[PDB]
Amino acid sequence: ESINSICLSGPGTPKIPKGITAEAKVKYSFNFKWGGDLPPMSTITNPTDQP
Amino acid sequence: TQMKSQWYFQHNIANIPLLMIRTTALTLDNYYIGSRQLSTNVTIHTLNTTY
Repeated sequence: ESINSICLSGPGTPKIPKGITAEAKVKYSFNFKWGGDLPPMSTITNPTDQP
Repeated sequence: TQMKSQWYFQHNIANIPLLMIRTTALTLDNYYIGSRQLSTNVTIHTLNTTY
C-alpha cells in the first residue's frame, strides 16, 4: 500500500471512491477457418422427435 | 398426390408409403417354351377326391 501510495502521487492516476470497483471490458471477434477432409455425421429417428 | 410440397413433421410422414415398386422375373427369348422339357403337358399329382 505504501508503494501504491507513491505511485498515486504521479500524474494520470485515477480517483476511485472507497468501496467502488472500476472495471473495463473489450468485446473480441477472432476470425479463423477450419480445414480438413469431410467428417462423419449421425441422425435421429423420425417418430421420437420434436413433436 | 396426397403428399403436397408443404413441410411435414417427420413423425407424421414416417410411415406414409411414398412409393410402391412391383417387379416380376421374366424371359423374353424363352417366352413360350420357358423351362418345358419333352411334351407341352405337365403332370400334376393329386389326392383321389372320390375316396
